[PDB]
Amino acid sequence: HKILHRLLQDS
Amino acid sequence: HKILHRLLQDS
Amino acid sequence: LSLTADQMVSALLDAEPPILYSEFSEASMMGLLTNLADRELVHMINWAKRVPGFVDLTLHDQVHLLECAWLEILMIGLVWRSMEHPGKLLFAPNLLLDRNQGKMVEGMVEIFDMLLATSSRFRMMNLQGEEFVCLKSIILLNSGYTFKDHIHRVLDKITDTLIHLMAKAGLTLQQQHQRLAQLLLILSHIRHMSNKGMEHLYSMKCKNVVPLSDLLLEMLDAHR
Amino acid sequence: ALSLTADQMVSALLDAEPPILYSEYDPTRPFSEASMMGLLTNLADRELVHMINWAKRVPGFVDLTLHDQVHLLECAWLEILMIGLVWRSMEHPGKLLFAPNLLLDRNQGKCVEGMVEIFDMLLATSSRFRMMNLQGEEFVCLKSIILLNSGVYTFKDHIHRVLDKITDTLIHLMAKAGLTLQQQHQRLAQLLLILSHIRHMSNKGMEHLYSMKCKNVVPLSDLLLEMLDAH
Ligand SMILES: C[C@]12CC[C@@H]3c4ccc(O)cc4CC[C@H]3[C@@H]1CC[C@@H]2O
Ligand SMILES: C[C@]12CC[C@@H]3c4ccc(O)cc4CC[C@H]3[C@@H]1CC[C@@H]2O
Ligand SMILES: [Cl-]
Repeated sequence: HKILHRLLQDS
Repeated sequence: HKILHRLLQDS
Repeated sequence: LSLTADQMVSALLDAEPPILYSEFSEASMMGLLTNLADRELVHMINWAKRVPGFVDLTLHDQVHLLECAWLEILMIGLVWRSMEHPGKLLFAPNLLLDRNQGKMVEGMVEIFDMLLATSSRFRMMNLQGEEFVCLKSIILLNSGYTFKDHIHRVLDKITDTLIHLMAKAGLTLQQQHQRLAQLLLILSHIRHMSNKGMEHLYSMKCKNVVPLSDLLLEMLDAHR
Repeated sequence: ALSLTADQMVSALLDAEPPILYSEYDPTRPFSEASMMGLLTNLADRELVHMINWAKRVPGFVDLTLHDQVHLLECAWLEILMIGLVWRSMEHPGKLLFAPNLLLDRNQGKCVEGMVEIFDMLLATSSRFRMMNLQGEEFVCLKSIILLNSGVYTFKDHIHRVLDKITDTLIHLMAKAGLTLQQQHQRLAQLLLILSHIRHMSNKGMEHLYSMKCKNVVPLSDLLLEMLDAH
């Protein structure tokens, strides 16, 4: 999945 | 003139 | 301007263009659609002259607004015509197209989806004809920050007329403001579809397979 | 959530604002098409990272599925950068303040093929905000509307209620600025009509960036590459 999908998950 | 330009007047 | 909200509505209702008829391959369908679009542009030019305020603009500004808005206006018209036909676009009464015929042309089915999505949205909101003609006038006057106090004051008037309509339909103040926002947010999606449509239409001309008429070529040169 | 007052809604949005970032602009040398496109996209890329955090703080956004979050950001990201830019350029007549150390007039925009048109549109939107005297509270509402609205009719009722709440919040701000009831709906319409012009600029800016990429003018980050692709 997309780079963004992952980035959206960190804090 | 642009075509449009004259359709706009046209009596 | 001087007229009442209701006189504003009768004027727009009466200036409405008629619905036109049509007469597949990627060529035969682009033929039909651009033929229809061409014949409708002629009526739109006369409709625009009946949008109150518009005939007091220089012939330069009139040219410009029409060039900016023409596909947006065709699109909202089409969406409106298609409201009571879920899943279909009523380009003409004898040209009712489902989503899958959209696949008949490369690049199209995504524009088709955006149009069905909009139609559905109107259906949902249960958009009235009176609201429709206001939205359509707003598109004309608004879509050409491109190059006018007078224009912005006609725009206020149409906002007033819209609110007026919602007030008469018995909506609370809060609901009026919320419905007004909803309707105007849809115009930015219509602007978006028009942008996409201008590209696709351009990429058809360039291939030079379908033949576009002169009025139609001029519009598509104005977007450079 | 759906139960915030207008006052708390404004408070959250102001709270969530991203920082103004600096560019790596090097004033030792004149601009070229590549170096200027380089500065702008390096800036956009870093801004996008803060945008992702800001979005997660917009009421109702983190309630969406990850896929819908991705979709909304993919639809809205350039609109959001653009209105951010127009906001900070407001008290800078005829100039675009991309960063506090990157203040550009339209003549400098000339050094990138096809940039100056988009410059001209950005400058016109900025003047328009200045003439309306757009307030900060109104600006952060608009920016939230863009995020929630721009991808919504493109694949929902949840999003529509939050959008309605921002509308109420907008009306509330105007009411307490003392605008009459007519002025409230007129101003609400004017602000939202500008969003249509911001969508248009976004569409123009996206094609321009695509062409810069197709011509190998600058290297694009992987995030920026994937944003472009979504389009
Ligand atoms: C311009 C296109 C052909 C003409 C189409 C049309 C044709 C007639 C009409 O009444 C409305 C529309 C809107 C969508 C338009 C299409 C979008 C892409 C296609 O190129
Ligand atoms: C996307 C472009 C580069 C990045 C630009 C940018 C870069 C950073 C920023 O904060 C805002 C903007 C808005 C305009 C954008 C430009 C419009 C066309 C150009 O390709
Ligand atoms: Cl940084």
